[PDB]
This record gives sequence, structure tokens and C-alpha cells, in this order.
Amino acid sequence: QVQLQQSGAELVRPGSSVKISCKASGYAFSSYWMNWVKQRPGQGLEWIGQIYPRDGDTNYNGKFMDKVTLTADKSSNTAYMQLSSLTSEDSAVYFCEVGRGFYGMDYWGQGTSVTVSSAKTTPPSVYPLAPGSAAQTNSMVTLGCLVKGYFPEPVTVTWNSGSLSSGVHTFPAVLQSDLYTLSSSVTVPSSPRPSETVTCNVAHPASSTKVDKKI
Amino acid sequence: EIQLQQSGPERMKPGASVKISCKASGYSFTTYYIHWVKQSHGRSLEWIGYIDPFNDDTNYNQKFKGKATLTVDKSSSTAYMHLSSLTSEDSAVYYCARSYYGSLDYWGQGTTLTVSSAKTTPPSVYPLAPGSAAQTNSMVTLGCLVKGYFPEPVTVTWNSGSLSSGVHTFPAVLQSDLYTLSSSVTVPSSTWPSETVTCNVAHPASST
Amino acid sequence: ELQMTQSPKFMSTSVGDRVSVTCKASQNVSNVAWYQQKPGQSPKAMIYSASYRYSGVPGRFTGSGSGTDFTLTINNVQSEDLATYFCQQNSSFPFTFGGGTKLEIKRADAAPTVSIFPPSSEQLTSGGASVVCFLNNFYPKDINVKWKIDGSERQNGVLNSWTDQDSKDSTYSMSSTLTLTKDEYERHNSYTCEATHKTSTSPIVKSFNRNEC
Amino acid sequence: DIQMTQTTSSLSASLGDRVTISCRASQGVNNYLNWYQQKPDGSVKLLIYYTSNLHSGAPSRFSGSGSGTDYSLTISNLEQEDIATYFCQQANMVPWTFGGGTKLEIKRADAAPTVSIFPPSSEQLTSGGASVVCFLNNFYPKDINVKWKIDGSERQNGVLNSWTDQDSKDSTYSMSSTLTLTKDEYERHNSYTCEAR
Amino acid sequence: FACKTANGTAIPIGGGSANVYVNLAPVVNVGQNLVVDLSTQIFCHNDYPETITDYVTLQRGSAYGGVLSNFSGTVKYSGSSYPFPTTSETPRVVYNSRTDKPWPVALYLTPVSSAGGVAIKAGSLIAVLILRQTNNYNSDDFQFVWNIYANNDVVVPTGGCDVSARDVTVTLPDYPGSVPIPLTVYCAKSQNLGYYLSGTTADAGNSIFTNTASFSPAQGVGVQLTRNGTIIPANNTVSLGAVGTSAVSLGLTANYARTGGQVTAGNVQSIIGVTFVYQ
Amino acid sequence: ADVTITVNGKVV
Ligand SMILES: *[C@@H]1O[C@H](CO)[C@@H](O[C@@H]2O[C@H](CO)[C@@H](O[C@H]3O[C@H](CO[C@H]4O[C@H](CO)[C@@H](O)[C@H](O)[C@@H]4O)[C@@H](O)[C@H](O[C@H]4O[C@H](CO)[C@@H](O)[C@H](O)[C@@H]4O)[C@@H]3O)[C@H](O)[C@H]2NC(C)=O)[C@H](O)[C@H]1NC(C)=O
Repeated sequence: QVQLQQSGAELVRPGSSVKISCKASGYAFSSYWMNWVKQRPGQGLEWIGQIYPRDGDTNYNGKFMDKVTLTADKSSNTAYMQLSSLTSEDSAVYFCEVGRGFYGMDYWGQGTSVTVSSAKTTPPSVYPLAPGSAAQTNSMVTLGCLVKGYFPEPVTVTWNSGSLSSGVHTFPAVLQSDLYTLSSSVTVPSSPRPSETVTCNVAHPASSTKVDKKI
Repeated sequence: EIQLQQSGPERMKPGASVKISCKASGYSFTTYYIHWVKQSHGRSLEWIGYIDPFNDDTNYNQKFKGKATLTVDKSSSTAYMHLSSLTSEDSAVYYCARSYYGSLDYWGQGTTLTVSSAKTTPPSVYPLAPGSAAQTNSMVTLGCLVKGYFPEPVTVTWNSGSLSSGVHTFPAVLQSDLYTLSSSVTVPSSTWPSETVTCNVAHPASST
Repeated sequence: ELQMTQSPKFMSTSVGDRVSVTCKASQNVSNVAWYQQKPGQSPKAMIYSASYRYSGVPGRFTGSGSGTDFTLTINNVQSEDLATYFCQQNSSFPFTFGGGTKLEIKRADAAPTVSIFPPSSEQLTSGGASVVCFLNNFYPKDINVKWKIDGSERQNGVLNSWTDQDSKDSTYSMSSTLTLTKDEYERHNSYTCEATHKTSTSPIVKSFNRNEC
Repeated sequence: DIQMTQTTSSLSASLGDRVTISCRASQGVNNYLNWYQQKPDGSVKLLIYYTSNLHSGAPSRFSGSGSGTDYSLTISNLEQEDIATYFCQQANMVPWTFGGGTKLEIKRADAAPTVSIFPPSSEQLTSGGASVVCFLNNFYPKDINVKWKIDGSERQNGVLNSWTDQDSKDSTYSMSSTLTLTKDEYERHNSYTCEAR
Repeated sequence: FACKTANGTAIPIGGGSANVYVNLAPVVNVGQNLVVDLSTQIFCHNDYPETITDYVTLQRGSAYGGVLSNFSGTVKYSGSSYPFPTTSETPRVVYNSRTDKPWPVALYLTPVSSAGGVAIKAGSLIAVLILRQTNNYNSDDFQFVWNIYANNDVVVPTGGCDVSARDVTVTLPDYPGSVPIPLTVYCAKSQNLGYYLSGTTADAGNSIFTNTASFSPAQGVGVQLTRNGTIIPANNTVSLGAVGTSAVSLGLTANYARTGGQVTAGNVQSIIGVTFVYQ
Repeated sequence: ADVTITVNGKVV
């Protein structure tokens, strides 16, 4: 079986140089071209370049030639990629791809997530949401837990310690003032506020903090 | 023992053509290859190509393809290089060499080629003397300038070779297809004006 | 270079019927390959040289075209074909990918269940002022949202997010948040959330007033 | 093709020192790397071929080693005859390509330039060919900058620079900069100065 | 990547073997003799030039086959001359287009004797050349083995000098009589050359060769050679002085010599071999 | 034997 194993996610500040790797197995590493592809979040794919490990021959995109530097290490079956003068646009997932010399088969890596930002680690700020002056006069009611100012991803949001596994929306985070923000909602048929109480749980492994809040 | 002898220096006008030879000796001429190498100013080396002097197969560097034609004269043990449509950037030194083990085994002495449109001109000798006060109270630096001559070389000596010390002659530089050169000498302050400032400039091309 | 053009960006289909995804290039090409990607996963190859399946690809995937005007088609959707598809040319450097077409489920129309919440008292204590609006379980995804303060239109400092089409219900969701400074929030009285829908051709308005809780 | 790069343009050493010059190839060459030496007069000759083999007449104090894309040349102990330029050349693919060259210097104590300046000569004034010459003699190390001045203001036109090689007795360099001036422009300015550090 | 020969023998994609029949015209030189030039004999081409580049080298293990299996020399390959048999791989040759291009290879032989030679029968193997083809596309690494066969009967010199005819036939007049022998020798550079004769002497003085007539042999007479009118004993070395590119005659003459006793009528024939040495 | 010379003759 042919597999490609990429390095872990890298968080770096602007102006630095990061060197990601894509270790290969299951085939003759030296003898096949390896492609590198970039995918910005919520966008399409883009071709960066390719290397022939045996001779070191390289081909680059004109758009990427100055920034990217491609190299390979025949001893350890590792192909290295380097990005320099990192700007905000260099935040994306990078894949390594093999398959030109194989008959009808194609392989990809799992991708390395690279996020560039001058921000630092930050605990999240959790806030409840409640309706206005009364219930919605309906069998179904909704609530929410607005989470603001945390970094870096991922934050885990649940409700009632996982008890409320249905009627829950957990919208994906967005960038705001150089910090991620998230919102969530739940719907409850038991008619709480003020009959019952609902708890939403927030966890941020990067700052190793956990929050529980009630409406 | 193994010697490769080349032709002497050449002077050409732009757009002309030059044929420089390389006579090999001391071994079997047709048993090895012959390579041509070019060295420009700045002294970087460039590979032109090879020719098999048995069946005449050739190989060219793509830079010089369409410009350089390697041919060989089997009878007289002589190789040739031919350039056509000469320009300014063709002024360099061209070496002929023999290859044995993937390496240029023996070399010729080189052939300097000058491609310019200037005529033979005499140099204009000028003196250089200090101003109101010498730069030092013990040693004074004298010099005389040579300007505008063509072609190379001039020869400069100071007081008919008496001043064999303290003299620094600088290599020539060319502006507007005319060459320039300056020389210096230093004597103790008690010897000037106790002696002469005469610099003997010679120009074999124009016999001046 | 060769700019591969894909249109439309979104494609709607039911289960069991046949879909057609088109890709048109700016110059004539020889090889065109089709790639599939599911969210959070690396792309997978389906077709190479415009008509040949890869290893393990079901027979439902066939591709046509030559020179230009290529096409990837699926005959009998199996609910595992819901993903994004790209076309790529490797004929001439640099290799260029297509824009991508997302393939989703068609269902009966639905209307949003709108809810609006006042800024949290705890956040106000710390000097934060943010207003949250919700729009749940609507179809199709086309939707617009506007904000109003004291009946006055405002179009600054609003951030929105969406959910991908739910697997169990095939409906979408939206969240719109308004961020204000403490001083600018306290000088107003009432706040309003307004939205419009593609098929619900009537505005839906939700609002709240100060000192209501 | 294959590009060959040498680490340093120039090297400093003293008699008896053991020096190293290293080439590096863009793409792997299955050995097939050669080292040439060019004397200051201009004669090239081979030293080492195929990475480890001495030529017929090369002195024994040269050696070579390497593989893959990294190679180097070693001189056990400098002599005076070993002051020259050294080139590397690959012969694994056509066209054959050459290294940039590494010149060797003799190491000596530092010094300072003896700057001098001269006015245009009487004959130059008669013909209008004004030329002020500035000399800088017997300084170390070779690198130096020269910037001219007219009436206090700088000038960056019509300047010709020329450097001698390393002296074979005192081991310092020298330089001379000539500022060509026309008659009209020479007489429309007040003073001149030759600033160089 | 496939190759073919001048007479059409071909090797398909993936490697294989073939036979090449060439006319030999060996020539002696100062440093090393020539055996065969294999330009315009072998042609190779690349099938997909727009995306793949083929790299061709002379792989290790190439050597002289047949009777020549013990001789070493050099090989001309793409700009230089490497030791033969090849104990290491040679640099690359790039094949670039569908149009057939030559695989120029030339084989030389390092001299080991004074004027020696080796007789090559027609249709006999001389060399085996292994062609190795890789590319810049995948793990392909193939061997093309070429067997070179002599298309004609020639003698390849193993020395520094050479002779006009390797077999010389001369006819005597009826006894008594004599006739000169047209045999000349030359060398690529000035060498102090000499020679001596080897044969079945029939006299105590070692100056008469036995008559070995196959049919109706006359008895009492052998064959005796004279150099400038002087009798040359069999194994006494004869000095020629310095010999250069100009052909220098041996000056040999064959005569009648009596071995003693009564002489009868019949046929006379003797076999005499000439061996050259350095002095 | 670098060269071999075949010499023929008759007696009548
Ligand atoms: C873009 O992606 C394409 C994938 O769809 C790439 O296509 C492949 O390119 C290679 C090289 O350009 C092609 O060449 C190889 O295949 C030929 C033909 O044999 C195969 O194809 C036949 C018809 O297509 C089949 O019927 C056969 O059964 C077989 O599958 C081989 O013969 C070649 O090898 C020969 O030639 C080379 C060249 O000298 C030698 O080195 C070899 O030793 C051998 O002599 C090639 O291996 C390939 O056919 C083609 N298609 C496929 C499906 O692989 C395309 O290259 C790529 N483009 C770029 C720019 O990356």
C-alpha cells in the first residue's frame, strides 16, 4: 500500500519561514514526480510545483517561484517544502500528490494546515442569550451561547454536556479583529426560561480552559 | 611533450568572421576529442563544444549554436574554430583543449580576440604633479597619464628604468573605443625636484 | 495560461437521477481529469484523460469531451456523491484546476424560524455590546439579511456565517451578529433584525427593546 | 543543464596553511568532477579528475573528495606557486559547465590607503580634456569604496575605476580613479575632493 | 525508447538483445590501435519526446568478446575516452526526438606487443556493449545488449608496428635460382625494431629450413634466406635500426640450399615465420 | 609468428 504522511499543523508569525514535510512509503520514492497543491479556505485548488527526487529537477508556478523552494531527501524518503516571507495570503492547506507513473491509481496526503497570524493564545469569552420578556408562545423555543475572542482553533461547543444531541446548530468560526468568533444555538421543547435551565459547555484546548454557562 | 599551439591574436570589425586554429602535437591527433572553451572579462569559463577528429561528429552549446563552426584538418593535425557575425561581446580568449577522462587533459595558450571599430591612434602623454603642498612631508607621489590610445598595449617606464621601485602601473580601461592608463611613482621629498619627472611611454603599434 | 472555466458554481439534484457537470477551457487540451472532495478531506481522483475511471470508482461516473467542452456526468446518485468536483489540465505548464461545482440535494421549500437576542448583561458589564440574530431551517440557501437600529438602516460592522446543507434535513441556517461600542449602543432605544428569502417573497422582521428583560 | 556554484569568490591564507575549496552541483553527477588551476599570467592546466585522481605533473600537495552533489579540493600546505584561481567542471551531461572560480590571497597585516589627488595638467587645459586622477596605494584588504565630490556635492558620472592585482612583495593592493571632465564643466565649479574609505 | 541497427535488426520497448555485423578496418596509431567505429551502425529514438527525456549510458560489464576477451583499451563516448572494459558507468547521453539518432561508440586497444596480431574469422564476436536506458518519468531501467560480429576476415594488430601482408606468397624459379620477398614493416613512431625467424631448421648450422612438400617431394634441398646477400641463421636477431612511418623493406630473399647427399627432382615448399621485437 | 611466408619451388 502506498501512503503519504505529512507533518503536523504549523502556526507561525509573519515574516518567518516554515518548512513542512511529506514522508512517503510503499513505492520507489526517487523515481516519481511529487506534486504540491495549495487550497485556501473556502476556495479552489492551486498548483504550486513539483520535484523529481532522483535528479532534483523542479518545475514551479510562475506565481509561486520566488517564495517556494522544493527539495527532497533520498535517505529518509522525505520531500520538503519551504515558504519564506510569509504573509496573510499564505494561510492554507498544503497537499502532496503522486501518481503520474502509476497505471490508474492516485494518492494524496492528508494536508498540513498552516495559519499565519501575529496574534497569541487567548481564552474564549462565553456569553448567554435569552429571549425578550416572554416565551415565543410556541411549543418550540430557541436559545444561544455567543463565544468571542479566542485563538487558535478549534473550540468545542456542546449543550448540557452532550445531552442535547438534536436541534443544535454550531456555526463555523469567522475572523474578527484578528481573533476567531463563534455562535451557536439550541432548540428545546421542554419550555425552559424560566421553567427549566439549559447549560452550554465551551472548551479551548489551546489555552486549556473550560467554560460552563447557563441561561 | 603533448603541446597544443594556437594562432596569434586577432583584430576584427563587427560583423566580420574569424578563423583561429589549434595545432596539436606529441600524440595521435585522431584518437581523442578536441574541446573549445571561452573566457570573457571577469574570467568566467564557458564551453563551446567538441569535435571528433576522426569522423567529424560535433556537439554545440545552444548559446553558440548558429555562430561557431568547429572543423578539423586531419592531414596537418590542425583544429579550427570559426565565428561569424562578430559583435562586441565576442571579445574574449578562446582555448583549445583535449579531453581524456571526462576532463580537459591538456590546454593551449589561448587566443585573444578584439572586436572593435577604432583605428590605430597615438597616446596622449600627460604629467601629474601635486598642488600647493605635498600630501606628506617626507614622500611625494608622482604620476603621468596615458589617454586615448588604440590598440593595446603601451609600455611605461620611469626615468629610463631608473625608478624600478615604488611604481604602480594600472591595467588599462577603455571608454568610447579609446583606451586609458595611468601610472604612479613615489620618491623621497629630498629627491624631487632634485631629479626628473620624465616617464618613457612606448607604443609599438604606432611606433611612438 | 489555460484558464479552465466551470459554471455554474452550485448544482442541485435529487437521489437516483442523472447529473451533468461541464468544464470548458480557453485552449485545446489533451488530458482532463476530474477530482472529488468532501469537506475536511483531501481530494480524490475519479477520471483521467476525460473518459477513463480510476481504481474503485463506480460505473456511474462517465466523462465526455475532446479538445474542449468537457463533461463529467453521474447517472444514479447514491447519496455518497454529494461533494465538490474539479477539472484539471496537466497538458501545459502550469497545471490549472477548475473552479469547482458543489452537488447538493433538492427538497421542498422551507421558511426560516427567526429569533433575535439582546446583548448579554454580563458582556455589557465588561463593556461589550453585540447583537445576535438567528435564521434556522430554510431552503433554498439563497437568503439576505439586513439590520436596523431605532428604525434606521445600518450596513456596517455586521458578520455572518452559514451551515453546510444538513445531512438529515437538507436545510440551511444562518447567523448574523452586530457589534457595537458601549457608548454607541447606549444612545439608542430599539434594535431590529430583517431578512428576505428566495421563495418567501415577504420580509421577515424581528426586533427587541431596551429594559425588556 | 547543471549549474555549479563555489562557496566563496576569494580565500585568504598563509604559507603552510591547509586550505579547502568546495564545489556544489545543482543535480547529481556520478562523480565526474574536475579541478583546474589558472595562473595569474593566464595558463590553465588540470589538477584532479574524476574527484580523486591526480594528473601527470600535479604536485602531490593537492587532493580531492566528495560524492553526490558536494565535492571539495584540499591543499595540504600553501606554497608561493599555489597562488592562482581554481575552477570546477562537471562532465556527466552535455553541455559541460564550469564553476565560478576561487582566487587565493596571501594573508598579511592590515594597512591604510595613501590617498593622493592631482589637478588637470596644462596640456589637458590647452586641449580642454580635463581629468583629475586619484591614487590609493598599498592598502589591505582589497575591498574599498570610492565616491567623488564636486563643490561639496557628490558626482556619479564619467568615473573610471582600475585596480591592480595583489603585490608580490608587499602583498597590498592599489587603485586609481579618473574623473574625466570637459573644459566648460571643469571651470564652472570651485573645488574637488576624493573621498574613499 | 527503442533502437535498431543499419541492417534492420531491432530491439523493442523494454530492452533485449541484437546482433551487429560490421566491416572491420583496423589501423595502428601511436598510442592505441583502432578496432571498430560504431557510429551510423546503431540508431536509437525516444517515443514521447514532448514529456519524457531518456538518459543513455554505457553500463559496466561491457568488454571484448570472442578471441579478443583478454585485451583492454579505451572507449570514445560522447566527448572523452574511458578505460575499457568499463568498470564504472559512463556519463549520460540525452535522446530527445522521434527521428533516429546514432549511438556513437568507438573501441580502441592498448598495444601489448611489438608487431603482433590476432586473426578474426568472419562472423565472429568481438565486443559486447550494454546500453542502459532510464528516464525522468518512472522507475524504468532497461538493458540493451549489443553483440558486435566481424563481417569480414581481418587481423587486428596488438603492437606498435605493422606489416604489409600477414601472409606472403612467393614463387621460386626452377633450381638453381632465387627471388626477392615483398615484405615491408612500419611503425607509428621511431622505434628501434628488429626481427628473427622461426622454423624447422634442417642443418647443424641452423640456416636451412626443412622441405615439407605435400606431394612428390624432392630430397636433398631445403630453403635458405639471405639479407643483402648474407645468410641469416634461424634464431639470430636481425637489427633494422630506427623505423618510422615510412615503410622500410626487410630485404629478404629466398634461395636454394643443399642439405647434403644426392639431390632428386620434385616439389619444394617451406613455411617461415617472421617475429619482430623491440631493441 | 607475426608474418608467415610460403615459398614454393621445383627441381626439374
Ligand atoms: C498528464 O497525465 C497523463 C495521465 O493521464 C499522463 O499520460 C501518460 O504520459 C506518459 C508519458 O507522457 C505516456 O507514456 C507512457 O505510456 C506509453 C504507452 O504505453 C501505454 O499507453 C498505451 C496507450 O496509451 C496503452 O495501450 C499501453 O497498454 C500502455 O498502457 C509507454 O510505451 C511509454 O513508455 C515507453 O516510452 C518511454 C519514452 O521513451 C520509455 O522511457 C519507456 O521505457 C518505454 O519505452 C510511457 O511509459 C502514457 O501513455 C500516458 N498515459 C497514461 C495513461 O499513463 C501525461 O504524461 C501527463 N502529462 C504531464 C505533462 O504530466
